[PDB]
Amino acid sequence: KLQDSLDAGVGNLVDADLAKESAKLQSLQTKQQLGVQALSIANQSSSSILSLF
Amino acid sequence: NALKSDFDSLRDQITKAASNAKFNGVSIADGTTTKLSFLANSDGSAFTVTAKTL
Repeated sequence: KLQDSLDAGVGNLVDADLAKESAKLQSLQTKQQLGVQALSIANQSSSSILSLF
Repeated sequence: NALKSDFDSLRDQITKAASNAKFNGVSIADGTTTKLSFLANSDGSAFTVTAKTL
Protein backbone atom coordinates (compact mmCIF):
# COMPACT_ATOMS: atom_id res chain seq x y z
CA LYS A 1 0.00 0.00 0.00
CA LEU A 2 2.87 2.40 0.73
CA GLN A 3 4.46 1.71 -2.65
CA ASP A 4 1.14 2.43 -4.34
CA SER A 5 0.81 5.68 -2.37
CA LEU A 6 4.31 6.79 -3.39
CA ASP A 7 3.65 6.00 -7.05
CA ALA A 8 0.30 7.81 -7.03
CA GLY A 9 2.03 10.77 -5.37
CA VAL A 10 4.67 10.90 -8.08
CA GLY A 11 1.82 10.93 -10.57
CA ASN A 12 0.23 13.81 -8.67
CA LEU A 13 3.48 15.74 -8.96
CA VAL A 14 4.35 15.24 -12.63
CA ASP A 15 1.42 13.91 -14.71
CA ALA A 16 -0.32 16.11 -17.25
CA ASP A 17 -4.10 16.55 -17.26
CA LEU A 18 -4.67 15.56 -20.87
CA ALA A 19 -8.29 16.71 -21.01
CA LYS A 20 -7.07 20.24 -20.27
CA GLU A 21 -4.24 19.87 -22.79
CA SER A 22 -6.68 19.01 -25.58
CA ALA A 23 -8.37 22.40 -25.17
CA LYS A 24 -5.03 24.18 -25.03
CA LEU A 25 -3.94 22.37 -28.19
CA GLN A 26 -6.99 23.37 -30.21
CA SER A 27 -6.78 27.00 -29.17
CA LEU A 28 -3.03 27.19 -29.82
CA GLN A 29 -3.45 25.74 -33.32
CA THR A 30 -6.04 28.41 -34.07
CA LYS A 31 -3.73 31.04 -32.60
CA GLN A 32 -0.86 29.84 -34.81
CA GLN A 33 -2.96 30.08 -37.97
CA LEU A 34 -4.05 33.57 -36.95
CA GLY A 35 -0.43 34.52 -36.32
CA VAL A 36 0.58 33.38 -39.79
CA GLN A 37 -2.30 35.44 -41.22
CA ALA A 38 -1.28 38.47 -39.15
CA LEU A 39 2.30 38.15 -40.37
CA SER A 40 1.01 38.03 -43.94
CA ILE A 41 -0.92 41.22 -43.28
CA ALA A 42 2.15 42.92 -41.83
CA ASN A 43 4.25 41.78 -44.82
CA GLN A 44 1.98 43.77 -47.17
CA SER A 45 2.83 47.21 -45.78
CA SER A 46 5.63 48.05 -48.21
CA SER A 47 3.47 47.49 -51.29
CA SER A 48 0.89 50.11 -50.29
CA ILE A 49 3.13 53.03 -51.32
CA LEU A 50 4.04 51.56 -54.71
CA SER A 51 0.88 53.21 -56.03
CA LEU A 52 2.25 56.68 -55.21
CA PHE A 53 5.02 56.32 -57.78
CA ASN B 1 1.12 -18.11 29.22
CA ALA B 2 0.54 -18.80 25.53
CA LEU B 3 -2.17 -16.14 25.44
CA LYS B 4 0.09 -13.66 27.22
CA SER B 5 2.90 -14.33 24.75
CA ASP B 6 0.60 -13.74 21.78
CA PHE B 7 -0.68 -10.54 23.40
CA ASP B 8 2.84 -9.17 23.89
CA SER B 9 3.78 -9.94 20.29
CA LEU B 10 0.72 -8.15 18.92
CA ARG B 11 1.53 -5.20 21.18
CA ASP B 12 5.02 -4.91 19.69
CA GLN B 13 3.54 -5.13 16.18
CA ILE B 14 1.44 -2.06 16.99
CA THR B 15 4.63 -0.08 17.60
CA LYS B 16 6.06 -1.24 14.30
CA ALA B 17 2.90 -0.34 12.38
CA ALA B 18 2.66 3.13 13.91
CA SER B 19 6.33 3.91 13.33
CA ASN B 20 6.11 2.97 9.66
CA ALA B 21 3.12 5.27 8.92
CA LYS B 22 5.20 7.86 7.06
CA PHE B 23 4.73 9.42 3.63
CA ASN B 24 8.06 10.78 2.34
CA GLY B 25 9.42 11.50 5.79
CA VAL B 26 6.29 13.02 7.34
CA SER B 27 3.58 11.37 9.40
CA ILE B 28 0.24 12.39 10.85
CA ALA B 29 0.03 9.31 13.10
CA ASP B 30 3.50 8.37 14.42
CA GLY B 31 3.43 10.95 17.23
CA THR B 32 6.38 13.05 16.05
CA THR B 33 4.34 16.25 15.61
CA THR B 34 1.18 17.88 16.90
CA LYS B 35 -0.20 18.87 13.49
CA LEU B 36 0.58 19.20 9.82
CA SER B 37 -0.39 22.34 7.95
CA PHE B 38 -1.10 22.20 4.23
CA LEU B 39 -1.64 25.20 1.97
CA ALA B 40 -5.20 26.48 1.78
CA ASN B 41 -4.79 29.47 -0.56
CA SER B 42 -2.24 31.47 -2.51
CA ASP B 43 -1.43 33.77 0.42
CA GLY B 44 -0.05 30.78 2.32
CA SER B 45 -2.85 30.44 4.86
CA ALA B 46 -2.78 26.94 6.30
CA PHE B 47 -5.14 24.00 6.16
CA THR B 48 -4.44 22.43 9.55
CA VAL B 49 -4.72 18.68 10.13
CA THR B 50 -4.38 17.77 13.80
CA ALA B 51 -2.10 14.80 14.40
CA LYS B 52 -3.77 11.62 15.64
CA THR B 53 -1.16 9.47 17.36
CA LEU B 54 -1.54 5.74 16.74
